[PDB]
Amino acid sequence: PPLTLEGIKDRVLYVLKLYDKIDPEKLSVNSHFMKDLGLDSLDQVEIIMAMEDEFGFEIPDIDAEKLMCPQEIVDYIADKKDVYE
Amino acid sequence: GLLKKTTGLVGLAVCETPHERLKILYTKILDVLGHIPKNAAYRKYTEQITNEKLSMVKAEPDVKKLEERLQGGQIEEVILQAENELSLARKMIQWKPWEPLVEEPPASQWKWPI
Amino acid sequence: TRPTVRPRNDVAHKQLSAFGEYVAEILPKYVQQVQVSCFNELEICIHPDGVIPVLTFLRDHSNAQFKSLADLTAVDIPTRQNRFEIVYNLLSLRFNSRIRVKTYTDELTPIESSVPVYKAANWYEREIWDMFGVFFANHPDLRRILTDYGFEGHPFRKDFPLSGYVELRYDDEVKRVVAEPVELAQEFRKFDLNSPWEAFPAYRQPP
Amino acid sequence: ASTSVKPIFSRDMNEAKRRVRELYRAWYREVPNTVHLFQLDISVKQGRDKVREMFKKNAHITDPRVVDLLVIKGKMELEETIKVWKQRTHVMRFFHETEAPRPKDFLSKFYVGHDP
Repeated sequence: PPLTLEGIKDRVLYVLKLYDKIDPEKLSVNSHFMKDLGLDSLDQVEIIMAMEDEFGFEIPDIDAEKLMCPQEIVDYIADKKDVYE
Repeated sequence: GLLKKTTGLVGLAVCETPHERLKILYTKILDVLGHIPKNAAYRKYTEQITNEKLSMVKAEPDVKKLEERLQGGQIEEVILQAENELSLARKMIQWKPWEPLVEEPPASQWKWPI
Repeated sequence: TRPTVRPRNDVAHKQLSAFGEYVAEILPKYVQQVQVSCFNELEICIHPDGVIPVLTFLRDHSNAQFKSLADLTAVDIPTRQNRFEIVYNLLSLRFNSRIRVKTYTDELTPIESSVPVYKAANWYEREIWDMFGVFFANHPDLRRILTDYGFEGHPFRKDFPLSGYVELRYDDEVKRVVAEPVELAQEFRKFDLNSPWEAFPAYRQPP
Repeated sequence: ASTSVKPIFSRDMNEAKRRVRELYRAWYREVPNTVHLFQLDISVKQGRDKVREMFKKNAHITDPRVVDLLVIKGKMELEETIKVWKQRTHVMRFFHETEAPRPKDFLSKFYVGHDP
């Protein structure tokens, strides 16, 4: 179907919950990957690669570094997929 | 002055007009050397040898006797060397090797035995 | 002359010395030292930045024409700040002469690949990387060439042990060849052979 | 000065770190193919944890040139694996399956030998 900010937000949060290192209770749509969830650099890199497989497009490292919470991932995906909704 | 069938070196084709080819190459080299500072040793030395080679070309019409004077093997080998020198001179202009030593080595860099 | 003494060749010694000055006059930007040995071998010691310019001049210049790269290797000298000495041995068929060009580097400083000048250098530089750990910049395909895949270390360094750190055997439990730390049934026996008396006064060093 | 040196690829640690993350992504995606292609008996999770362990042991480096060489070597290692120049024995050498666990506490070392 056509994508929506709520559909994207659903999948982004779905992938993150399949990541064994994230306690889903502490997980919110704004929790910082380092500060809140307690992950480190390499964990974040793995999360981005999960989004590459979930949303099926390349997220370069220069862009991938700034994606430090689920909201920014949603904003990046919506921005790159031209969903203005 | 017959036309030899082969140079004997695989991949090196016989040259039909060696004297004219040599004059063009040596003249090009001297033109390139004019872009180097007058006191660079590369210019002084290379102009010396090129003019000697160019003078032999202008004075010896027989190819067989010219090769003996140049002492550079086949005339096609001499032509190939002129092209190599022309290529080198253009690179020298970018490198500017005539400038002072970029850096001295550490105190005991070239000391042997240690 | 003395039947057991190697005869000297003073003409070649003078010719090589004059050509050594010739090279140093033309490339002062890079040449650091020129010397001729008592058995008539010319060595040009250069700053590592001069690898491509010096080698290109020696290959292509009309009075040089060193078309053949006979050999390219490295020497490890741990006492030096730049422990690795890189040695190029060149041959000129036109003038039936040889020349040696030397430069230096440390473990972290890249050297420029000479593959553009001599395509012979391709595998020689892979061997230097493999055996000494010297990196060559802009090499078309730099990787190990002599050591086992996944081998760790650079075994021609003076501080790499002769027998290495690991050894191989077939293990029946895992049905494959495995690597384990080296143990020797007989340790290699180090001999101290140097005489405590000086052999060659001509090479004595200041106290 | 003596601290003014020639770089390898990276002019500072931030440039070097980008290359590290690119190498890590390449290794991360290669593990499933390696386990399948070499028919290893380890899980993809075990392979990826081994990759993470190898990157962590070098986390303390602050010299970009050292980091450059670590990435250069890591990429050579990856190429050997992807091109199948390695055999299954080479891949399994990261796991030391036939080596017994050497003791780490003072007492256990004391009982077995003289080494610290």
